[PDB]
Amino acid sequence: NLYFQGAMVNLENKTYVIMGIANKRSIAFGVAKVLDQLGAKLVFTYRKERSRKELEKLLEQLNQPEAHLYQIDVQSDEEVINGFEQIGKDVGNIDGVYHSIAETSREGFLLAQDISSYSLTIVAHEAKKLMPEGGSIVATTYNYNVMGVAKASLEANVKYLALDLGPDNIRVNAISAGNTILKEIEERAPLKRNVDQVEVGKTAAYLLSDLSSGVTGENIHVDS
Amino acid sequence: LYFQGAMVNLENKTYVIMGIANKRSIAFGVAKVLDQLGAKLVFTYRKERSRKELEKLLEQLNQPEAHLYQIDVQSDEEVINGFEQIGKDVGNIDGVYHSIAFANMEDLRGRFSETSREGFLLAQDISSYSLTIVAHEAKKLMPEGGSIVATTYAVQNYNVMGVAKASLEANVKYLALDLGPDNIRVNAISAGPIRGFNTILKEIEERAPLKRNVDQVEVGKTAAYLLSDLSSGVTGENIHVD
Amino acid sequence: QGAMVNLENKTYVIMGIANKRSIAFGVAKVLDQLGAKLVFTYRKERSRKELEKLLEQLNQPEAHLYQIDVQSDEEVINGFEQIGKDVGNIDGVYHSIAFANMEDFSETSREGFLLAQDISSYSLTIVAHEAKKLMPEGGSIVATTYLGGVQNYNVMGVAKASLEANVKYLALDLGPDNIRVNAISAGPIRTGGFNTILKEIEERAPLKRNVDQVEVGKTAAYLLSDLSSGVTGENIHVDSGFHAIK
Amino acid sequence: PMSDYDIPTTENLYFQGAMVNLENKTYVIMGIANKRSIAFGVAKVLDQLGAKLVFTYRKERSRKELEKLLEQLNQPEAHLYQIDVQSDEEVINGFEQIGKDVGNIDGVYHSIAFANMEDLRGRFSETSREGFLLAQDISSYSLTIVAHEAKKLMPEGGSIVATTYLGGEFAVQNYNVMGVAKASLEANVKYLALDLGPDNIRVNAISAGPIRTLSAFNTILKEIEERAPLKRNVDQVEVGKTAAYLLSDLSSGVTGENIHVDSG
Repeated sequence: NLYFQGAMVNLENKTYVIMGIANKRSIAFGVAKVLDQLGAKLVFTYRKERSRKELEKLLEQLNQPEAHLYQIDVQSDEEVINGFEQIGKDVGNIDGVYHSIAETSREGFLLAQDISSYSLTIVAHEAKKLMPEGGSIVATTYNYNVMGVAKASLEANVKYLALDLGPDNIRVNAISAGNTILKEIEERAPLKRNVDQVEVGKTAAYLLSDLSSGVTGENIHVDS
Repeated sequence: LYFQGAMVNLENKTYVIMGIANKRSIAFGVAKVLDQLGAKLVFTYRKERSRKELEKLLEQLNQPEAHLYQIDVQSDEEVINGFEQIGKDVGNIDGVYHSIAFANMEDLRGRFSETSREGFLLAQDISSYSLTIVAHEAKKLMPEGGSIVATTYAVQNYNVMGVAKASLEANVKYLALDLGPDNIRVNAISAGPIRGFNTILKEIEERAPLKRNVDQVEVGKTAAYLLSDLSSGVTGENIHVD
Repeated sequence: QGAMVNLENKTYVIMGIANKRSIAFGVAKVLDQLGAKLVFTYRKERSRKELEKLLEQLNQPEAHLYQIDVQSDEEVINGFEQIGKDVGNIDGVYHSIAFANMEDFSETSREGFLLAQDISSYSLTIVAHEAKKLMPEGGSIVATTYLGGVQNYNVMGVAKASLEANVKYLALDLGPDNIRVNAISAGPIRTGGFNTILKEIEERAPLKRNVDQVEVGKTAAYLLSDLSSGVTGENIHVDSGFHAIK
Repeated sequence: PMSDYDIPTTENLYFQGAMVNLENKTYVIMGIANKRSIAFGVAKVLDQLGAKLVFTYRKERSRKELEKLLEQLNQPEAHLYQIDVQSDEEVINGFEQIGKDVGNIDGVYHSIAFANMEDLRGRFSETSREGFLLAQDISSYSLTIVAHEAKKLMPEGGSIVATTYLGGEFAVQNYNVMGVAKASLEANVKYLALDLGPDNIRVNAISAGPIRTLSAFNTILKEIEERAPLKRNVDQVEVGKTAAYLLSDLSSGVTGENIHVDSG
């Protein structure tokens, strides 16, 4: 009865925005390579206009007919609003967004909440508009530590964004990537980052596709 | 590691699927999904009734050779020998989808009181310990490693099954721990919620009331992700679908 | 290991009184009756006068009032320094923000998001850094959140998650200094369709009712006192068990 | 900008309020074996706060011990019942007799036992069905049977506390199965809280000991070897103090909770 083998994931006629690639070693770059091989149409954002020349180079290792590169510093509203606006005109609606997340002072603390947590709120608020039929949003992470408070804040934000956007048929999820010193020592190996990239890419493919339908508000831990 | 996508399916993989009792069984959504992805499937069952329903359900699948094994998970003998025999017939496997038919838990429940010792231990036996002994015997068939997936699925006063479930979820995380050095991932799937006139109008349209929705295919898809190499860096996790 | 357990000869700074219905006022009555010396903070002159009327129902032989806006690094540092000079070392701080002050800038706005982070979570951090200085022999810091019930985006829900994480990291940080940090999650307090969910939580919660300010005060007394000397980094739900129905 | 003025005191309180007072309360205390028992610390504490105390024991050696420890408490009346929780009839009869002797109680304190067995010596995936289910029966079901009988003595409501002490008994290769029995207990606490809430019976747990957590690893061996001095001594009193909070009106509105009592 069945004459052909089915594919678990296939992203042809799907468009995704991939944010926060800096270099060949970025976790998002491995997500790109994976989504590219699944035949997705990819759009890329970058913070500093001083690194557009690098993304262009990276995009060569990719099978992408036309290159869509946008400068968006997400700390700036106008760049996130305008940025996503352009995307809407250039490539139409999208299917999802991959977002790569980057006693102490008040400013130190609120800045980490801005950079590591609210960034997901504003991305989601603007990208919402290019997802009239539903879509999927993935966020990835890789005296006391405000970094730990910032991450806890984001995890919570994934949860509430999920309930919030659930009615719009928009799923929001997160990936957590990464004598316990032995493990930090390992993570230092080129081979190891390489392995991290493909594994997060594979897991993001699951979350960004219909393969993970019915899955929202979740935080999947990707390790080794 | 080299992804090489496009070729992303379960051709050449073999899984043991437990917990099918009929067309509506959630484990049947899993079976259909894996079947369409190219996997070879081995099925377990406790009751004859369930074996005949399986023989019928295989009609709608694309398994050349049918593989049905009677295993009552409450019997060590039947788990050990069942799995031994699976290895003889089919060789090494890639994973197990662990589940208990919804029928088993409702009949062997109206027997004991929610509060009874016997009731409590029986829920713990079938719902949690079954996974431990299943993993221990299936492990013998996954020498290069593999993937095990356990699913999670009427209260009067005391919800004894709620406790069996929590027990199972912890069982999963500790198996994940114990089995990592053997390259065997262990994960769970649960029903998801967290992890006025228009409602009435919605009901009027369905010609029916709206209740607990768990979609068999949505479970099969997540199961396939968890049983596949897609999820290579994922263990001791609990994924909520709904 | 002695007979009496009460708050005699203990001194606590209480934050978060706006009016007679503030959870913090419930805490104050409880602590007062147990014998503690209370120092009160406020920001607005409104809440300064209000505290003056409310102190007249307690048994403080003295009103200790300090103006401390938690949004100001200067006021927190100087305020706690004055307290130190006026009253000496303290045994703890009750930290909360009055529900009244939460007076509804856009839910999804960057400012909105960060103001909640600033008010609900960071205020604990700086309060703890300055109060630490008055607790050289250790002490107890309690942080309370209130389910203040909601268009689409639960921005305060994020802020709460932040506070809770903050409690735990402070408890880890301040532990060697012998200073305990804990949180209280107060259920809804009856204090018309907005809050017809006091009826939902009620009938659904295990204890089949709502809690009140005084019940929160009882748990705060426990956390501030030596009865909980081995307890830090916790989060106690004073909510008729509603938390458990998940 | 501050204020520091006098308020008249003529209408103030004349006495010292007590945070916890247990004078008209009766508690059943389970789990005392010797002077080092966590439950003996709870006893000391509840006694010093005026509670009427009843004690259950399993072994005879513990009965002798209880008679010796009672002379350190201020209980005009001794009341000792043999109750083995592994037995339905013993739990049912025991609380029956307690009811006949002292009438209604205000709560129960239950030390959670963890049985040592053969399965503790091996890997978790090798755990026998019997070993697994024994851990479940002892460490988790125990709380169900006790709540079931004790609630018969709490018509107007009460408070139930279960305590797990993570000490040397956990320094085994197969702490995993104890982990699973513990996880089962935490959930039992919550589902009992749900079940008994409508009866105004609160159910809570305390976790204590030199081991921080069993979550998912012989870091556990080091936590044991590196115990603080007098670790069980401080825990005895600090658990007792927390138990007093949970067993009394001081913790009203609080149910389904697990409070971690760790002085580190």
